[PDB]
Amino acid sequence: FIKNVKFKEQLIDFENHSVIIETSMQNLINDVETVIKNESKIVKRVFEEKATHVIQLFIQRVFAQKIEPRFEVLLRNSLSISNLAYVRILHGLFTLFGKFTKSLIDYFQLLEIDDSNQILSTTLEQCFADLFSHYLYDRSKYFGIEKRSLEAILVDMTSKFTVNYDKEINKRVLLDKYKEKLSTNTASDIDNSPNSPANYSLNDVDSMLKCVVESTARVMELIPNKAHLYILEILKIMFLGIVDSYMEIALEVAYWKICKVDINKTAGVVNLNFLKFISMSTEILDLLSISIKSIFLPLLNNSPEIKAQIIEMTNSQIQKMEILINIILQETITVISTKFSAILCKQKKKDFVPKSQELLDQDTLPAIEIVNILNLIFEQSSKFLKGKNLQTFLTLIGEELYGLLLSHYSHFQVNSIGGVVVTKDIIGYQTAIEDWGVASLIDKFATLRELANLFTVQPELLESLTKEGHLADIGRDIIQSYISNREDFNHDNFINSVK
Amino acid sequence: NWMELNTTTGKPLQMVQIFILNDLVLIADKSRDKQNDFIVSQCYPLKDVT
Amino acid sequence: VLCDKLWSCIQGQTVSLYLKLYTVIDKHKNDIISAFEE
Amino acid sequence: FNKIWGKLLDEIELLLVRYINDPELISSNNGSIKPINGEDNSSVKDQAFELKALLKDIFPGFSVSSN
Repeated sequence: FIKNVKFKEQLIDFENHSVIIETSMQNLINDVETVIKNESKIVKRVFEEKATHVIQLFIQRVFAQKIEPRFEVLLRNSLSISNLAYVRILHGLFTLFGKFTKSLIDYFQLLEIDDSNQILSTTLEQCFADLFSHYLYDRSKYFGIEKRSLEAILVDMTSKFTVNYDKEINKRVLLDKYKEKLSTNTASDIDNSPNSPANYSLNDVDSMLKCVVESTARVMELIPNKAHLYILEILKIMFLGIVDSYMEIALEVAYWKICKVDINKTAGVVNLNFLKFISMSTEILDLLSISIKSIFLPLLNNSPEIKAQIIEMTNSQIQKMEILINIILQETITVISTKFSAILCKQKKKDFVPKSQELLDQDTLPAIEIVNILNLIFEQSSKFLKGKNLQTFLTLIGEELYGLLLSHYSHFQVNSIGGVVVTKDIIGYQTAIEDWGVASLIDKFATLRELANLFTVQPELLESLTKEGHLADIGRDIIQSYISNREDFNHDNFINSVK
Repeated sequence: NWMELNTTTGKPLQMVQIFILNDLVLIADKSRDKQNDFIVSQCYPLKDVT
Repeated sequence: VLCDKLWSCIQGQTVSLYLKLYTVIDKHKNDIISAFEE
Repeated sequence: FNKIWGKLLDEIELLLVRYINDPELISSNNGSIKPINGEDNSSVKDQAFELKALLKDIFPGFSVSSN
C-alpha cells in the first residue's frame, strides 16, 4: 500500500530506463528467492512428492502471495505515476520477472526432479506468464497502448524536438501544402544555418533513434514472437516521426527554409537555407537512410512482409522523400535559377539593353547582381553546403548557373561594345559564377565568355571573333548578329553571312 | 539437450533435442512434444549439413 | 438529425462526459474538470 | 475462393515468372531489396544506435540529389 513516492518521474529523458524507483519488490523477490530456497530445502526434506506442493501449491502460494498482491500493487503504483513510465518500467518490471524467473531456473536447477524440470518449472514460468497476463500481450494494452504512450513520448520528445523548427518557421504550408500539393499532383526566417532542425543536428534523430529505438528494443526483446507486426507498426510510426514528421515536419522545417523557394532577387533567405535543406539531406537523408537501412537489416527477422517494410516503408521514403527534397531542389533550383536568371539579368537599359556599340566596356549590374545574387546565394552556404549532394549542389546548381548563364551571361542583351562589357562583367561573372558556390560555370559561362567576346560585333570585330571556338554559343546565323540580343542588332546589315 | 538460442537477438529459443543420426539430422523441438514420435523436425541430410 | 450522432448524443450523454472521464480514475482532486468543464 | 483467388494466385505466379525469363537464363534466386542508400546484449541495441552515430560521421555522408 505504498503511496507513489518521489521520484517519479525523473525518467522520461531521451535515453534508456532511468531514475527512481526500485523494486523494493526485488527486495520481496529476493525474499521469496531465499524463502524459496528455505521451503525448498525444508519441504524437500519434509514431504513425499516434490513438486507437490512446493512447485505445485507453494509456487502458487508464492505468486498468489506476492505477484497477486505486491505486483498488481506495483502495477497500480507504477501505472499510477504515468503510462510510458509504467511501459518502460513494465519492461523492467516484467524483465525483473524474467530475472527472478531465471533465478527460479537456476533455483529450479537447485531442485533435482525431472517432471519438476518439466512444465512444473514452466508452471512457475506460466504463473510468470499469468503476471504477464494481467496486462496481457493479447490486448492492445501491453503493446498498442505501449505504442500509444510510445506515441506520447514519440511525438512529445520528437515532434517538439527541433522546437522552433517544427513549431514554427512557417505557417506551415511551406511548399508542402503549396508545391507538393500542386507540382506532384520568400522570407520565412533569417539568416544563419541548419540550427536544430537538420536533423537536429542528427541529434534529434539520435534522440528519436535513442528513445524510439530504445523502447523499440524494449518491446522488441520484451514481447513474444508476434513482433514483426508491431515492428512495422512502430517502425511505421517512425515513418510518421521521421519519414513524415521529419521529412515533412522537421524537414518542412527545412521546407520552411524552402519556403524561400522562388527566390528571384531574394537570395538572402536562401543564403542560410542552402545548408538547412543541405543538412536535411546530409543528416536526415544520410543518417536516417543508412541508419534505417542497417537498423532495418537487424529489424527484419525473416518475413517477406518485412520487404514491404524495406520497399514501401523505407525505400519508398527514399523515393518519396527523394520526391520531397529533389523537387524542392527543383523548385529551390527554381529559387536559385530565378535568383540568378531574373536578378542577374535585371540590369537596366545601360547594361542589359545597352546600345553602347563603341564604348562602355566594363563591369555593371551583371557583375554586381551575378556576384551578389549567386555569390551571396550559394557562396554563403552552398559552397560549403551539400557534399551530401556534392556534384548535385556544385555541378547541378552550377549547371543551372550555366543555365542561368544562358539566362544572364549568354543572355546579356548588350550592343557592339556592351558585349565587351559582358566580356568583363559576364566573363567577369563566368569565373565569378565558378566561385559563387554554384560553381560549375567554368565551361558554359566560359562559353558565354567567348560568346561575350562574340556579342561585341562592331564594324571591325564582327566576323572571326564571332567565329571562335565557344563563340558558337552565339547563333549559327546570329554570330555576326550576336547582339541581336540587344536594342540595336549589329550596326548596318547584321545578316550578310548565312547566304 | 540443446535449449536453442534465437540466433539474431541472442536470446534463447525453445528447447530442442539434437538427434544426430547416421546420415541425417533431426534438430527437433520436443516441447511440448514429449514424444519422440513426431517432434518438431528441423531436419536435413548430413551430407550437406554445415 | 446529425447531433444525435454528435451533440444530442451529448444532450443524451451530458453527465457521461465527466462519468466517462472517471474511467481513468481507478485503472492506472476532481475539481478542474467536474466543475468548470469549459 | 481458392479458385477465384486460387487461379488469381497461380496466374500471377506464372506471370512474373514470365517477366523473369530475362535474357540470361536469369536464375532469379537473389532476394535483396536495397533502398537509395547502400548483438546478444540489452544495451547492444543502444550500441547499434550509437553505431548509427558511427554512421552519422560516415562517410560524408555523400550522395547525389538533383532534379
